[PDB]
Amino acid sequence: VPKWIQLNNEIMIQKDGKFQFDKDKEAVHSYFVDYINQNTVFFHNLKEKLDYLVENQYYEEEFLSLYSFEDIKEVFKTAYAKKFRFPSFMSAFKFYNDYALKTNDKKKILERYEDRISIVALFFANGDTEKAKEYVNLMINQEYQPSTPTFLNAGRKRRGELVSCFLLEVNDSLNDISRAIDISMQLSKLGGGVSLNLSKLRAKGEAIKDVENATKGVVGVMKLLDNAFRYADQMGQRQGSGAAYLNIFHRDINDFLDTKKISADEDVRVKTLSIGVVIPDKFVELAREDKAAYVFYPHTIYKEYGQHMDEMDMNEMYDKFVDNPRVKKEKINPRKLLEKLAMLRSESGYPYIMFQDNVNKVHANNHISKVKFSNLCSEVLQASQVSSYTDYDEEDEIGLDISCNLGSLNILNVMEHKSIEKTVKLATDSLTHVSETTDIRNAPAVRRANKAMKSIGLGAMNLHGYLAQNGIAYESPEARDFANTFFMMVNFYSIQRSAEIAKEKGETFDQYEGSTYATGEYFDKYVSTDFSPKYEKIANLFEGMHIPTTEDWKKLKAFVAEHGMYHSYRLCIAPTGSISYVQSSTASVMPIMERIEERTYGNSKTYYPMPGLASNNWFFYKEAYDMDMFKVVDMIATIQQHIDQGISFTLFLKDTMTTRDLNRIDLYAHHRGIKTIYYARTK
Amino acid sequence: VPKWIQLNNEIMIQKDGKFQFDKDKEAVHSYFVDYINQNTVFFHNLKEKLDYLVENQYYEEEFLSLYSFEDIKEVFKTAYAKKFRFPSFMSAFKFYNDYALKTNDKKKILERYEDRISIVALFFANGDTEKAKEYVNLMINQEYQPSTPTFLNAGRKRRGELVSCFLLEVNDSLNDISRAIDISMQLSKLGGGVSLNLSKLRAKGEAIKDVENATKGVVGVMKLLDNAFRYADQMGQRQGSGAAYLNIFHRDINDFLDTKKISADEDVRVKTLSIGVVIPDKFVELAREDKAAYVFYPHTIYKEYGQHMDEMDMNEMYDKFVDNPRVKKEKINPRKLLEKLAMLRSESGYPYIMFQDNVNKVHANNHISKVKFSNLCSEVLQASQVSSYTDYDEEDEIGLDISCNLGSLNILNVMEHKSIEKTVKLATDSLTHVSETTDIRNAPAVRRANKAMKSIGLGAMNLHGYLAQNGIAYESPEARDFANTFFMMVNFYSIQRSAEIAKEKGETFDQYEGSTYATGEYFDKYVSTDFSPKYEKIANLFEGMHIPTTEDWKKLKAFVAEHGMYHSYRLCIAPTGSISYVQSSTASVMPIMERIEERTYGNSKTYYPMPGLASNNWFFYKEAYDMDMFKVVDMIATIQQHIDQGISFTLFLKDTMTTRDLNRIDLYAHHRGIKTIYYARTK
Amino acid sequence: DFTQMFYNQNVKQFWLPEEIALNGDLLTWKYLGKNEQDTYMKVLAGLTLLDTEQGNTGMPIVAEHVDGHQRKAVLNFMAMMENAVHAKSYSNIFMTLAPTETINEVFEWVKQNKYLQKKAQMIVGLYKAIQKDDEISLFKAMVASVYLESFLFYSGFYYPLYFYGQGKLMQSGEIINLILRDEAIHGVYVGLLAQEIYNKQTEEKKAELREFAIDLLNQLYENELEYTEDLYDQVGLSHDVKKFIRYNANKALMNLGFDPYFEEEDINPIVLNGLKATVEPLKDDDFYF
Amino acid sequence: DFTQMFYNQNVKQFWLPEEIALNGDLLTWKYLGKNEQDTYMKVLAGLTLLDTEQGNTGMPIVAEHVDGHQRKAVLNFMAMMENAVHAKSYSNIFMTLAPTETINEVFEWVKQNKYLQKKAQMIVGLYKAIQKDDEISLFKAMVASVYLESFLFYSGFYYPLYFYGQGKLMQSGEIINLILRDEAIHGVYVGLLAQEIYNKQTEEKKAELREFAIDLLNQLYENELEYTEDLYDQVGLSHDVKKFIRYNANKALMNLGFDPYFEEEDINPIVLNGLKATVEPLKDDDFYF
Ligand SMILES: Nc1ncnc2c1ncn2[C@@H]1O[C@H](COP(=O)(O)OP(=O)(O)OP(=O)(O)O)[C@@H](O)[C@H]1O
Ligand SMILES: Nc1ncnc2c1ncn2[C@@H]1O[C@H](COP(=O)(O)OP(=O)(O)OP(=O)(O)O)[C@@H](O)[C@H]1O
Ligand SMILES: Cc1cn([C@H]2C[C@H](O)[C@@H](COP(=O)(O)OP(=O)(O)OP(=O)(O)O)O2)c(=O)[nH]c1=O
Ligand SMILES: [Mg+2]
Ligand SMILES: [Mg+2]
Ligand SMILES: [Mn+2]
Ligand SMILES: [Mn+2]
Ligand SMILES: [Mn+2]
Ligand SMILES: [Mn+2]
Repeated sequence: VPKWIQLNNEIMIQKDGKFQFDKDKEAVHSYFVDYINQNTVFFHNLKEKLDYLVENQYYEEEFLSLYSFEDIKEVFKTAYAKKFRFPSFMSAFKFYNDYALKTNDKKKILERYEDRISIVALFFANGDTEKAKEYVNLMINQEYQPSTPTFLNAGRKRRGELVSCFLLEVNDSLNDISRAIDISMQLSKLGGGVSLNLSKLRAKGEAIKDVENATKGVVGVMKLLDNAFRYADQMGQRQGSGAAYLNIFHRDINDFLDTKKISADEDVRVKTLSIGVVIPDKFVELAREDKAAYVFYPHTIYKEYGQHMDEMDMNEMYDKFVDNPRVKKEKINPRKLLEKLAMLRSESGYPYIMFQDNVNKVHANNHISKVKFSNLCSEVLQASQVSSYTDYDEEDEIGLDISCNLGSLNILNVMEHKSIEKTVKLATDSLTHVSETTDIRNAPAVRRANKAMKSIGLGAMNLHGYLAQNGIAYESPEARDFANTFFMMVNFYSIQRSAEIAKEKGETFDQYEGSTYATGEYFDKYVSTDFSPKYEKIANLFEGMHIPTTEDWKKLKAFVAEHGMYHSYRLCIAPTGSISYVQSSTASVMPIMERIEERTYGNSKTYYPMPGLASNNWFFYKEAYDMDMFKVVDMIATIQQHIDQGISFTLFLKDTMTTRDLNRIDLYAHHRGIKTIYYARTK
Repeated sequence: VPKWIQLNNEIMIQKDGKFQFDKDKEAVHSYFVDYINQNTVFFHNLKEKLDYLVENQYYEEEFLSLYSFEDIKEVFKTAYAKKFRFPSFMSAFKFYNDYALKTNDKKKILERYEDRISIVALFFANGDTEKAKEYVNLMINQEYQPSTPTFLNAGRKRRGELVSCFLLEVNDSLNDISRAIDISMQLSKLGGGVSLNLSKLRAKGEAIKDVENATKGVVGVMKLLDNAFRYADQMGQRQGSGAAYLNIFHRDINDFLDTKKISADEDVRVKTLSIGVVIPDKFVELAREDKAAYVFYPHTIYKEYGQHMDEMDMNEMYDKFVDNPRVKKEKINPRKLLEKLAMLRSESGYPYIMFQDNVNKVHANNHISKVKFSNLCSEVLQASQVSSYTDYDEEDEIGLDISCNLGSLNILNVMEHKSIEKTVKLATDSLTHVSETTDIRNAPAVRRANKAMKSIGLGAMNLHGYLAQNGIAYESPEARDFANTFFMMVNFYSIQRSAEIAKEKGETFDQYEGSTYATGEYFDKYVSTDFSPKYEKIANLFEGMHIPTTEDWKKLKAFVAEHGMYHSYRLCIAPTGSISYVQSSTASVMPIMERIEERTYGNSKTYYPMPGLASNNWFFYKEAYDMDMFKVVDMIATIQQHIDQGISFTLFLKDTMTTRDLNRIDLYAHHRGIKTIYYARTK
Repeated sequence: DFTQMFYNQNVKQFWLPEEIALNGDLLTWKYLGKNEQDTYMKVLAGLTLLDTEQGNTGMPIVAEHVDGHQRKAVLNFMAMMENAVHAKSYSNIFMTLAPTETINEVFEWVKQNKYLQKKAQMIVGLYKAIQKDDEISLFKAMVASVYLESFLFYSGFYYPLYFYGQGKLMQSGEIINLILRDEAIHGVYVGLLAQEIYNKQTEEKKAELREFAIDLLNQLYENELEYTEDLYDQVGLSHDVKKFIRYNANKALMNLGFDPYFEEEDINPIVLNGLKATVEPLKDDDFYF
Repeated sequence: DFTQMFYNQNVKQFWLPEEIALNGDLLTWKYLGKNEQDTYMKVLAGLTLLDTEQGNTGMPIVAEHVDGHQRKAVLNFMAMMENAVHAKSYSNIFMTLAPTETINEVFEWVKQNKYLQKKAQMIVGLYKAIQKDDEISLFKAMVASVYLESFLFYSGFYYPLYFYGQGKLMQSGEIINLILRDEAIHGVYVGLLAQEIYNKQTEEKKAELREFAIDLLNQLYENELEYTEDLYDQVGLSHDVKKFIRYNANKALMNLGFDPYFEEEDINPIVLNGLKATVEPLKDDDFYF
C-alpha cells in the first residue's frame, strides 16, 4: 500500500470522535512527493517540452502555431504563477489518472494541471495571448471547467471530438434507420454519447409497402442500435453508451419499456442502450382524470395527416386521433403506465422522463421545432428537424441533429471571486470556439445543426458544496433564493455574451427571427419579475457583484432585439461526472449522495470527503437520499426557470419508499415545471 | 382431413407388398376437383382477368403494354394448349401454395400454372410474341425453370427482386462496415440472400489509428450483420438469411467458427448468419505435411504490402508473410483446424467450404479479381472488387459486388425433348433479360457489377431423376459419363448464346479482353479432349442430338474470339429447393435424400415420392445417405469441370461415420477439383 | 443430452413466496359468491394435497432410483421446489383468504373426498411399488409422475387461471402461474427420463408399457370427469374444464413420447389469457488419393 | 423452536456459482507451483465427492426419516444445495483453471484414493443403515452427517482459505466461503436434530451413544490424518492443516452437544484472514399539489 493511500484511509480513523479530514491534504502532498513528481517528465525548458509533444504526435501544430513561443511561455507562466494545489487526494488522482497527458507506454506523466490548463486556454483563445491568459486565470482559479471531452482532448492530436452529447432524429424508413445506426457508430467512435429519437418510427405490426403486420417496431431498431453501440466502444476503452427516446403515446411504449425489465428475454432486452420516455401533458391529464388513454400507430397518423405523431401537439391532436377511424390505436391505462414507469425506475433507474410541455412552454425555438427528446444525460433540450436519408445516388434532405457544447461553472469558485459575469462570458466564448472548431464529416445533420444553431451548454456545479460551506441547507428556501438569483445572473450574462458575439460577428443563429428572443417574449418574466435575493444572507453572499434588475433586463432585451443572439441555446446543466473531482466540487447542481465516498481502485481503497466537509458543516452536507425529494424538485425547478435547456435531475430514493412515492415525485416535478428527470438511484 | 390428403396418404398403405404410387395421381385430381377449381377465380375472358390484375395492383402494366391483347391471348392459348397436368399432388400443392398468385386476403387463387407461365414468358420476351411463345413452350414442357424469385415475382406489382443471391465485399473500415450492414438490410428487404466477405476486416486485437488491441474482429461485424438480417426478414414472412465468409488464414478463423459452436456464449453465438470458410491450397498443403500453420492479422499485411491478405495469392505469399517481422501472425495447427471444421459440420452443417485454388485455377476472370468467397448457397463463384465507402460528403469508390440470376434446366425434360441447345439458349436469353431489367437503387456495387459483369446462373435439376428413370445408378461411371457429356453440351451452347448476344448487341462484359475467353485458354480442354459419351447406353440417351466435338469447340472458340462473350459467368448450379417440387424433379444435381419424403403441412401429413419412383426403379433411386460420398464427389467434379461458377454440393453423411470420414471427404473433394461444399447433412 | 439444459432452466426459474404480496386479493375475494369461494377453496386444497405427495414421495423416490449425479441434482432441485416453495405458497394463499377454522374444515372435506382420494392414492400406489434395480417399475412411477405434473393438476389450475384471466385474485393467480410453470418443466423432464427407459425395451415390452400408460390415463381421466362435475357444476364451468383436461392429457402423453389420445379442441379464452459425431484424428495418408 | 428460523436463513443464503466470475483467478493460478496446483485440485475433488454423497444420499435419507413438513423442507433445501450448488461449483472452478485432461485425471484419482474411499464407505454406510422408525440408527447417521459437515470438509477447506487470506485465488475463494457458510448452518441444524434423539434416551443408552460418537470421530480422524499428509506434505502444510481439523472436530462435537475432545492450538493467521420494489396504486390525490 502506497503512503498517500494510507494517509487517505487515515481519514476514516476517528480522532477525538472526529474524522481526520486534514489528513487528506497530507495525502495529496505524498501523492505528489512520492508518485506524481517521480513519474512526471521534465524538460530543460518549455520550448523543448512543446517540441517533444508536437513531434511525438501528442499535440496539434495548428493551435500552437497561432502564437509566438513568447506568448505560449507567458500563458504557461500565468498558469504556474497561481501555484495551484489540489486540496484533496482524489482531485489530483482523478486528474492524473483521467486527464493528464501520458506517454504512449502510459508510465510517465507529460502534462501537469497547469500544462493542461495552459494548452486548453491556448486552444480556446485561437491566437489571442491576452484571451489565453484570461482563460488560464479562469481555469486555474477553477471558476470554469470545460467538459471532459474538451478538457481532455483540447490541443491533442490523438483525440476524439470535443462534443460528446449527440441527439439524432430517426425517420420512419429502412434507409433512415441504417443511416442512424451508421451515425451512432461514427459518433461513438468519436467518443460521444448518442441519443436517438424513435418516436417517428412506426410501431410493431404496421404496414411496409401495404403489406400488413410487417414492421418489427422500435424494439428491433433498439436491438440494432444496441449492437451498434456495443461494437463502437471507443476503440475498446469505454463501454459504448447510447440512449433511445420514445413518446409515451407511441404504441411500442410498453415493449420499449419491456426492454429494461429483468424478466425480458435475450431477444427483447437491450443492455447498453439507455431509454427515455417523452411524456406530453396530455398523458398526465389522462392519468390524472383516470380516463383510459390510447397509444397510437405512428404510420397511420402519418398517412392520415402527412406529419409524424411526435411532430404535432398531442394536446390538440389526441381527440382527433382518437375520433379518426383511419388512425389505429390501442387502449391503455395511463395510471398503469405511470406505475410501470415508477417500477422500472425503481428496478433499474430507467426510463428517463421528459415532460414535453414543460420543455416546450418555455422553449425559445418552437418555430424551428418543438423539443421532442433529450440526450443520454437528459439535460439537452433543443429543437431538432428529422432528416430524409434517401437511397443511394439520391440527394438526402439534411435536417438538424442536436449536438451542444458542454462546460460547467464552479459556483463556489465563481461566487467567492465575485466574477459571475466574467466567468459566464469567458465560458460562453470558449464554448463558441469549441462549437465553431467542431467538424464531423460522418454526421451530416449534426454538422449542419452545429453550424446553424450554434448551440452551447453552459452548466454549473458545486451548488451543494457552495451552500454547505456557507451554512445553507440544500432544501432551505434560502438555497432556492440563491439558486434563483445566481442562475438568473448566469442567464443574463449568457444572453448578453450571445448578443455581443452576434453583434461582433454580425450573424445570429439560423431562424433566430422566429425565436422568442427576437420577439422579446423570452424576457417577459425578466422585465416584470425581480430576481434579487429575498433573504439578507443571500444578498450578503452576492455582495460585491451587480445583480441585474428589471431595468437591466429591459436593456438586455432591447440589445437582443437590435443585435440578435448568436447561440440558439446557451445553458444546460450536465451531470459533470469526473471533472467535479478535479475541480474539488460536488457533481452538478445535485445534492451530494454521500458525505465521504469509498472507492476501490485496483486492489486499494480510497476515501473522498465532499469538498470543504468538516465538523462545522457536516450537518449542512446532508446526503441526497436523506433529503425530501419535493424540495430537491423545488430547487431544480427554481434553477430550471433560468436555464433554456434542461438539467440532469437524478432522483435519490430510499429503499423504503414505493412506486407511489416515485410517481408522486415525478408528478410534482411535472407540476413544478421540471423538464427532465434523469435517474432514480435507490440507496 | 381432405380427400386429396387421404389419397396421398394411401401411397404408403402397401397393396400386395408394393407402394400405391398411382394413388398420388388420384390425389392431384382430387386436389384440383375439390380445392383448386373451386378456389380459382374465373373471368368471362382473358381481357377481364388481365384488367382486374392490372388495376388491382397485382401485375405491372408496363410489361403487358408491350403486347397487343391478341398477342397475350395467343401466348395464353399456347400455354393452355399443352394441357399440362401435375403428375404428383405435391407439385401442384407447392405451386399453388408458394408460387400461384392469390388475392390480397389470400382466400382465392388468381393464377393457374399456365397463367403464371404465360406472365413469366411475356415478361421474358419483352414485347416479342414469338419469343413469348417459345418461353411458354419451354416452361410448360418444364424444360426450363426460372428461379423462385423470378418465377414468383415476374410481372407482379407487389414483387420483390428477381435476383436470388447477392455477394458483398466488406472493406476494413467503419464506414464500409456500416454500408455493408445497410446494403444487407436493403437486399434482405428485397428478399435476396446476402453473402459478405469478412476476410478484409482486420482481426481482433488490431489497431484503429495507433491505439492497439482495439478492434472487435470479424465477430463484432458478424453480430451486427446477424442483427441486421434478423431485423430485415422479408417483412416477417421468410427469416432473414445471411452468409459470412472468412479466409482460413484470417486470425479470427477460430472465433469465426466459434460462432457456430453449440456451446458458444450469447455474446459470440450467431444464429441467423451462415458461415463459410475459404481454404486456399496452401492450408491443405500445410495440413497434409503436418507443419504448423500461421493465421494472419489482415491490417498488418495491408500496412506492409498495401494490399489485403485475401487480395493476393497465399500460395506464393505465405512464406513472405511468415518471414516478415512487420506482419503479425498466430500459430495454429492446420490439422486441428481441419478437425474443428469437420466437427462443426457434423454438429451444425457449418461452415461452407470454398477451395479457393480449385475455384481460381479454372476461373476465367482472374484478371478482374480472384474469387475470394461464395454466396449463401456456396455455388456462386465470381470476381469481386471491394468498394471504398468513404465519409459523408466524399465520393465513394464503387467496386463490384457479385449478383447473378438463377435458372435451372430440367435434365429429364430437356433430354426427353432432345432440346439441350434450344433450352440452353432460351434460358440464357431469359437470364440476360432478368439481369437487364434488374436495377437495385440501394446497392451501388451490386448495380455496377450487374451492369458490367452481366453474370447469370444457369443451373440444372433432375439429374438423379433422369438417371434413375433411365436405369443408371447415380454412382455408376455411366452416370458420370452422362453428366460429362450433358454439361459439356450445356456449356457449349451457353457460350454460343453468350457470344451470339455479344454479337447482336455489339458489347461484351466489362474487362472481357483480359479473360480466358478472349485469350482462348478457356477452350483448351475443349479443343483437345473429346467429351462424347464413352458408354453405348449414354450415347443412345444422347441420340437425336448433335454432341459437340473438338471441331465444334474450335469453331466456338473462333466465334468467341471474333465477337466476345456477353456474360462473364453463365452456369451455376443452385440447390433449387422448393421449385423442384413444381417441376416434378429431384433437387439440383444432388442425389435424392429419401425416396418418399414425409412432410407435415398444417395438421396434416403428406408423402412425396421421388419423381418417377416405382418398383422397377426403386433401387436406382438410391438415397444419398446410403451412397459413397467419394463417388458423389466424383460426379460433382465431373459436372464442375463444365460449370464456370460453383455447384451447391451438400454432403450426405451417416451418424456412424466420424469427423475423420468428413475430413477425408473434404480432402477428396479438394483433390478432385470441387470448388465449394455446401452442407454436411447427417442422417 | 438434456440434463444440463434442464438444470439451467430450473435454477433460473427460482422464486420465493414472499415476492408476491397477497393481501390485495381480498379486494376481489369479497365480491365472489359462496359457490365461487367454495370451489376455489376445494380446488386449492386439492392442489395442495397432491403437491405434498409429490414433494414427500414422488420426486424424492425418483431421485433415489435414477442413476447419474447430474440427474439426481436436477431431481433434488425439483423436490426442493415442491417442499420449500410450492407448499409454502399454497399455505400463504389459504391463510390470506380464509380464517384458520375454515382452512381446517376444507382440508377435512377434501381429505375425505372420493375423487381426490382415488387419484391421490393411485399415484402414490405406483410410487410405493418401485423396486430397487427394476427399471420397469421405475418407468411406471415416472408415468404416474408425468400424469400428475402435466395432467392431474390442471382440473385444479383451471379455476385460478380463469379468475386471473378476468382480473380477479391476481396475486394468488400470479403465484399459481409460477407454480404451474415449474410443474410443466417437471413433467417434461421426468418424461424424458421415462422415454430413456422405454427406448431400452424390446418391441413387445414397449407395446406392453404403452398399454399400461393408456390404461392408467383412462382410469385417471374417468375419475377427473367425476372430480370436475363434483366441483365445477355449481359454478357452470364443467364443459370447458373437461376440454382443458383433455388438452393437458395430450401434453402429458407427448412428454412421454406418445401420440395424443384426444382430438384437438380450442380452450376457454379467459383461461388462455390467464395462461456430436465421434472426433477421430487425421492419421495422414488421408491427404493422398 | 428453531426450524422456521433455519428455513428462513437457508433460503436467504441461496446462491449459484455463476454469480461469481472466475476468470480473475487465472493469473494467480498460473503462478502457483505444480505441487500447489496438484494439492489444490485434489483437495477440491475430495470436497466434490463428499458433497456428491451428501446431496445424493445423506440429506435426502435424513429428510425421509425426520417427521414434520417444515423440517423436511429445510433438509430438502440443504440436499439441493449439496449437489445442485456446492458439488457443481467445484466443476465451475475446475473448468476455469484446468485443462480437460487434468480434470479427468483428478476424478480418476478420487476413485482410487484409499482415504477418500474409506471415508465415503464409512459415512454412506451409516446413511444406508438407517431403519424406518428406528431413532438410534437415525442418530448414528446424523452424527456421521455432522462429522461430514463440520469436521471432514475442513482438510479440504484449509487450502482455498489459506490462499484467500494471502489475496490469491480470491474468486474461487469467494465460492468456497459461501459453501463454508452453508455447511456451518447445516452442521448446526443436523446437530440439533441429533440432540433431540439423544435426549430421549436413558443415561445408559446416552453413555453408549457418546461412545459411538467418540469412536467414530477417532476412526475418521485417524484416516483424515493420513489423507492430510498425503495431500499436504508436498506443499509443506500438513502439521498446520492437522491443527485446523482438530479445531473443527471440536466444533462438530459441540454441534452434537458434547464437550471438546482436542486441546486448543494456534491456527495459521492467514487461514483466519481467509474467513423489485413495493408497489402502490396511484390515488387521485397524488395528481394535485
Ligand atoms: N497539494 C498539491 N497539489 C499540487 N501539487 C502539489 C501539491 N503538493 C505538492 N505538489 C507539487 O510538489 C511540489 C513540492 O511542493 P512542496 O509542498 O514540497 O513545496 P513548494 O514550496 O510548493 O515547492 P516548489 O519549490 O516545488 O514550488 C510543488 O511545487 C508541486 O509541483
Ligand atoms: N393433375 C392436374 N394438373 C392440373 N390441372 C388439373 C389436374 N387434374 C385436374 N386439373 C384441372 O381440373 C380439370 C378437371 O378436368 P379433368 O382433368 O378431370 O378432365 P376433363 O373434365 O375430361 O377435361 P380436361 O382433362 O380435358 O381438362 C381439368 O380440366 C384441369 O383444369
Ligand atoms: C470504430 C471501430 C472500428 N473497428 C474496426 C473495424 C474496422 O474494420 C477497422 C477499421 O476502422 P476505420 O473506420 O478504418 O477506423 P480509422 O480509419 O479511423 O482507423 P485506420 O486509419 O487505422 O483505418 O476498425 C472496431 O472494431 N470497432 C470500432 O468501434
Ligand atoms: Mg418509407
Ligand atoms: Mg480506415
Ligand atoms: Mn409443486
Ligand atoms: Mn412438480
Ligand atoms: Mn455442501
Ligand atoms: Mn452440508
